[PDB]
Amino acid sequence: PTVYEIRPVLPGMSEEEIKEIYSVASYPKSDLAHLTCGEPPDRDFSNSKPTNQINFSTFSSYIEPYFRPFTEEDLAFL
Amino acid sequence: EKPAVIEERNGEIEFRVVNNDGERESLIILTGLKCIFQKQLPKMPKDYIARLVYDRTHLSIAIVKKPLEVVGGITYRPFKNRKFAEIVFCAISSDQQVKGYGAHLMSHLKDYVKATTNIEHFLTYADNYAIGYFKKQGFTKEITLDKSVWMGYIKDYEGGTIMQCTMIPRIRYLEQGRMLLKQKECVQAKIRAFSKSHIVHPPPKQWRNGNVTPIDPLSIDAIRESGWSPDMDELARQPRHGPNYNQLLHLLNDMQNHASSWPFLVPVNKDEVVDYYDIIKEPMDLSTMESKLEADQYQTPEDFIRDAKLIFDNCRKYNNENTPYAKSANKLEKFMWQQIRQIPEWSHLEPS
Amino acid sequence: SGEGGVKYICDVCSVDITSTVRIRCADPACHDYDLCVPCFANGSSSNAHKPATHSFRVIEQNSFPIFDPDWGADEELLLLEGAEIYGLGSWADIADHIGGYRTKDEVRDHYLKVYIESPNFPLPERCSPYDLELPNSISREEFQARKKRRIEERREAAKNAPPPQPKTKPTASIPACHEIQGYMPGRLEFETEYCNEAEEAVQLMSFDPGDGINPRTGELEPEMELKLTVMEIYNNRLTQRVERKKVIFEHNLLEYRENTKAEKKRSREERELLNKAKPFARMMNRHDFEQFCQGLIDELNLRQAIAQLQEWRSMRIGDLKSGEKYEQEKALRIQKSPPSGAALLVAPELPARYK
Amino acid sequence: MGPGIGDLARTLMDRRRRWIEQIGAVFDDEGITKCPRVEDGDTSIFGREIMAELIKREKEAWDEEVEEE
Repeated sequence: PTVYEIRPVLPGMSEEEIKEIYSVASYPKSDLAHLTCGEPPDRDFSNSKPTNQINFSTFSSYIEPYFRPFTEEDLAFL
Repeated sequence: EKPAVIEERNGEIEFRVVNNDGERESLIILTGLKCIFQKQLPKMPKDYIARLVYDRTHLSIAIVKKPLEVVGGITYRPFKNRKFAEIVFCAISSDQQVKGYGAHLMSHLKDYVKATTNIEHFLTYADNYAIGYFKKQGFTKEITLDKSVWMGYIKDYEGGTIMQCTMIPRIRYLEQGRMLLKQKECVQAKIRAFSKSHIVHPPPKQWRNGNVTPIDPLSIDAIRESGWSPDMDELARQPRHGPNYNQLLHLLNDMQNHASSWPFLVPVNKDEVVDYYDIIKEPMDLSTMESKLEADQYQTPEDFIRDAKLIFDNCRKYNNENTPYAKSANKLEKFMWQQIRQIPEWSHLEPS
Repeated sequence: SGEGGVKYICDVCSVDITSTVRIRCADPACHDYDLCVPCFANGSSSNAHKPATHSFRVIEQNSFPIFDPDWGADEELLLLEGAEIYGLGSWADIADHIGGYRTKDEVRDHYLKVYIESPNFPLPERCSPYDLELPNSISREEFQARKKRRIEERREAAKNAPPPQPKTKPTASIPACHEIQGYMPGRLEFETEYCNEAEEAVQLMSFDPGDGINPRTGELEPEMELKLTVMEIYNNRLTQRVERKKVIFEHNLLEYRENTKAEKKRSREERELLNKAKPFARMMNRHDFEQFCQGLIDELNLRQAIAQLQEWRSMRIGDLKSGEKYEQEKALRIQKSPPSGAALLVAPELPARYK
Repeated sequence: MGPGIGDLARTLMDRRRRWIEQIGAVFDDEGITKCPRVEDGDTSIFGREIMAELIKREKEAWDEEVEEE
């Protein structure tokens, strides 16, 4: 008697029908995926990883000069 | 229809899929799930659970009661381009666990992802005491995905056991209970269209005179048409696995369930330690014995006992007695004899 | 036993009879009195059973193809029965339940073709009981012979089969592959973030069940409006992290080896100038930053060349060739007492990009 | 674990809200916190249409300095 399958979604459909497809009576409005830094590059990471990492402290101090607050000291460089 | 089915139909419960958009309701539902997972997983830090649940890339399916009360839910991160999704948390409130919401919650999650994206495979790091629940839900401990697909993407969890599933396409899991019945009814009616067991046959003609003598089953008209043979009759009484598989399966689960066998869950890595193989000429762990058991290489119980003894000796051999490795290894040995002693059959195999 | 099935035992010889051809005593005197074919062949009677004057029933094993030439009725049911108990999807155990040494792959493939791939989706294609060709296309004895033949060879193969290799250590994902300890290129997430201590304020948070709106006033009660406000700050903390990550991806700041080597190769004066203009990269894209830095280097080198040439002309040097000769001898004299940008501009042939 | 909300917590939420709603309106422009990306297209902050005027003004200042110098 009832439908024994998952019907596909279609654009611009009514809210009640959309819940019928899911059967969960649920979905969020915004996917929030736009705030993602980006999709994973979809590569092969099975390659043997390097055996010599760099202390995270060194990297933390390496990029620190790129983020320090602006000051009148560097407003006189230009 | 289980109690979860009826309750949802009448409106007692309802499922909400919510992410950290920033609304009022979405925050309450997320926070409720956070507390539940925290209760059931005391070993992990509370900060780590808070970050994962309140993340902007995860989803969460929850069961909600009339007065905004949350009983259970699951969390996952879908990798849309890799055709698989990861399950990171799962739990239901202990007080309400008796109802049986675990089965009905998995069905909704599988149905929802299936009808919203094109994901196929699920990968998870199951808990030690949750293996039974996952197995009944179609999961398996053997992985069929390729190494490159998921390596470097999912997150390792110490103390877990990886598992995989392959959703069957073009099915609606929620109405499974009615669909399989129909396929059961379709086949059963087919069988009932041929079986002659409904025919009340007369007494065998040899015994109609009151004399009981052996009768060849292949001589009778009904039996001969049935195709009975001496070969199938003798072959039908040999179980696929060993006669003691279930009892060992009980014991295997028990020792695995025991927290004292954790160091022997997986084999040691050659890269991490080089002398482990050099010193031990017969390095063995639980996985190695189980695979050999599946191959029927263990003809007698003594092989299992010797292998179990050799595991403890190897642990004591590679690791010093003062170190916890050997002391726990000897403690686990006591636990095994506790189970074996509970078994009268193997109680006499303990040496003096 | 976890299995929910029912085990059937003969009432005379106590020989398991569930999976073979069997006979029962149909007389009302005997209830559920099953006699195995050996018993009903040898005629061993017990209780009220009389093999002489009571009519009986022959229960057959229903061994014949219906859908697939390699599968019979019994195998199909055990497949469907296994689905109910072991759960549709668990192919490892259900294959074991079905028996016959059918690895999980064959069972998995069979179900997909028989049921899932059927046009009559909820059912098979041959739902009609009237079709009875497959049963009559192969005799039962022939089909049984094949089953015994496949079984014996498979058993022989398994006994001679090589032992399975021990399970290697599970292939931990270890997302720390990237050449920076605590970075996950697969997930684009660090382990120690900008304000990793931002969760310390909401990881004990709890909410009053069923609340959210004041029944009387209709406005959020004071505790709730305070609780939500301390969640707004956390959301902003997350957004600040993302912007920091977004900047780092651009400009290729994850290449420690490549970025450093060029800094080493450069000279002292150029190094100071680049270090002085580093902060402004937050506002410009990749190309603009490259153009910005290159311009400063171009001006500095041009000043050096012009100053160098003016010194030569006061010494009465009248050709670019002799100028280099003089510099070499001067270096020897001061000692007695690849080329840089300032040395490529003063070459006999000017670079193309300066014409 | 506590009771009513303290006055300090009731008079701090509005102070935070007053600051965000009134002052924050000035900084509404989206570019105050973002780093333009190369993938977007001609997002360079050095468009010729504007660089033409900046160069002319810089040339003007140079001439004035020379005259003063």
